[PDB]
Amino acid sequence: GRSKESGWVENEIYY
Amino acid sequence: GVSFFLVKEKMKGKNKLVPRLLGITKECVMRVDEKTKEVIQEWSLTNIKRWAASPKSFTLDFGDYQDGYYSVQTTEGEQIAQLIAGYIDIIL
Repeated sequence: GRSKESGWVENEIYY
Repeated sequence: GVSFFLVKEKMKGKNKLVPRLLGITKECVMRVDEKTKEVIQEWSLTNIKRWAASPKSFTLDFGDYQDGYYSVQTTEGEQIAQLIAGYIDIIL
């Protein structure tokens, strides 16, 4: 389990 | 667009960090030269998989659009992230 809550922002328009 | 961030790109060839104008628009992300003021490379917002907002350096992950990511030195890293997410919020 490797989280990336802070620093890493997961965008959702990467088609 | 008028929203440009002053970033410093560390590439090979020289140890000098290159001042780049990171253009963050509601439609694309362009790399403008700081002194020449010309657009070298431009990406669509739809090619953003993720980004890393750190206080000293900012990284844009374009996924499988190119080899590697786009990492630049700047204290405005979070400002960039917030602005990209802001424009993305308009499309999303």
